[PDB]
Amino acid sequence: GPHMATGQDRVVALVDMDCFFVQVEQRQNPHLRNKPCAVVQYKSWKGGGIIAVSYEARAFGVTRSMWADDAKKLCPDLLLAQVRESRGKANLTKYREASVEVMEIMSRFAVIERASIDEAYVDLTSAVQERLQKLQGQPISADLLPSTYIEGLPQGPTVQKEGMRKQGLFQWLDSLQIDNLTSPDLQLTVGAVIVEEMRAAIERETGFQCSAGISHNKVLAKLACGLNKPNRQTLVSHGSVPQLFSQMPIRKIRSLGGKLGASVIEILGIEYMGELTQFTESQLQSHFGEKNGSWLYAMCRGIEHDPVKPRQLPKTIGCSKNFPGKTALATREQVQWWLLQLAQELEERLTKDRNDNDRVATQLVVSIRVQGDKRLSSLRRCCALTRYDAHKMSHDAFTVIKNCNTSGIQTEWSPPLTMLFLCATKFSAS
DNA sequence: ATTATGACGCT
DNA sequence: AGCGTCATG
Ligand SMILES: [Mg+2]
Ligand SMILES: [Mg+2]
Ligand SMILES: [Mg+2]
Repeated sequence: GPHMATGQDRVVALVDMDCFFVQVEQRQNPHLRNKPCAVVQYKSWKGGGIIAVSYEARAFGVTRSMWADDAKKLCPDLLLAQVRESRGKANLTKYREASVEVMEIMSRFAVIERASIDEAYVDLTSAVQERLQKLQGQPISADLLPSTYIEGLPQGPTVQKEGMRKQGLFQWLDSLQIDNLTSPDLQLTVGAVIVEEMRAAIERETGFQCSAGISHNKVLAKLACGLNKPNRQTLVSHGSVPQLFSQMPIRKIRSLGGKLGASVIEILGIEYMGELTQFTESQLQSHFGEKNGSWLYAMCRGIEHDPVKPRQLPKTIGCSKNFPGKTALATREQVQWWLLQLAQELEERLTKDRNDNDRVATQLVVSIRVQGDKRLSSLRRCCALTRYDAHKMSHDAFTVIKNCNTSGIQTEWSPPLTMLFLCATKFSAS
C-alpha cells in the first residue's frame, strides 16, 4: 500500500547517438549524407568488417558484424567509409574526439555518466525541479515535445506515424496534473522537455542526431531509448511498465541478453519480463543469487536503483589487435614489433589524456590470446606503469608474457598469438 | 577471419 | 589480482 516504494524518485535519461561512426563520417564527407552507408575496419578480408550502419542501409538488411562483400550483396549501392589505420592497426581517434564533443555539450545540462563512446546517462532530477519552479504551474505545450513518443499511447476509443505520435502525446498531456510539483508523470514530462533541448543543442553544435529515453532509472531509460530510433525520444512512465513488460522478451533488458537471461528463461520456464512478478524475492535469489535475485524482483516491477555515476571520462585507455587465422604471430620479432606498435598508440593517447584531463595511469594490463583457446583472453597480467614511454611499456609487456612461449627455440613463438591487448588503468590525479 | 574497445562482478 | 560476463562503435 502506502509503504511499497514505486521507484519514481529520479528522472533519468539515456542519450544515444544514432549510427554514431557513420554520422561522424557523414559530417566529414557530405557525399555520404542521406545514403545507405556503413563504416568498415580493414579491407582485404571479405571487404572489411562493418561496425556501423546508416538507417538507409539497415533497410536493406545490412548489419554490424557483417563483411562488406556480403553487405554489398544485400545493398549494391552501399557506400563505405574506412576506419583510419595507424601503425598497422585500426585507429579510432576521430570517433573518440567526436564523442568528447557530444559529452561536453550534454554536461552543460546535467552531470552525465559516459556509458560508452556514444551514449550517456543523465540524472535530470534536479534540473527538473528547477524547471518546474520556473514553470509556475504552467501546462506543458505539445510544441515543447516535437520528437517525443509516449510509450503505450495512444490507447482506447489517421494512418501516419507522426499522427500516431501526436495523438499519444495529446492523450498523455491531457491526463497530466500540472499543479503537483511532486507528480512523477509531470517530472518525467519536464525531463523530456529538457532532453528535447539537449538533443537540439547537440545537433545544432555538432551536426549529430541522437535518440533518447526518459524514465525513472537507467534500465528503463535505455529500453525507452530503443523504442523509437532514429532521431526520436521516448518517455516510459512507471504506469506503462506492466503492459510494456507483458510482451518484452527477457533478453531485451540490459544485463539479461546473455547467459543469465538464458538461465532465467530456462529455470523459470518463462519468456517475458512481466512473468517475473509471480516469483518471490527469495525464489529469485535462490535461483540467481542474492544480488541478481533482488535486482530482478525490483526490475520486473519497473524499479532499479543503480545511480548515474558522475563520470564523463573513460576509466581505462586500451589498444587491442587480433591476428586471426594465418596472421597469428609466430616469431619473437613479430611479437615485439606489434607490442611496440600498440604501445606507441597507447603512449600517444595517454600523453594526450594527461594534458587534457590532469591524471596519470599507474597500471599496465597486458592480455593475449593463444591459437586454439576458445576464450577471448588467454592470459591477463598487470605490471607497473611508471613512465609514458612506448619502448618501456612494450618491453615490460614482453617481460610479462614471455614465459607463455612454449617454443624451445628462443626465436620462435608457439603457440602463435591471435591477440595482443595493452590497457592503461588506475588513474591518479596529477 | 565479425574487431576494438569498455564497464563491472566474482573469488 | 586474474578471470568471466555483458555490451557492441
Ligand atoms: Mg548509438
Ligand atoms: Mg550506444
Ligand atoms: Mg548499436
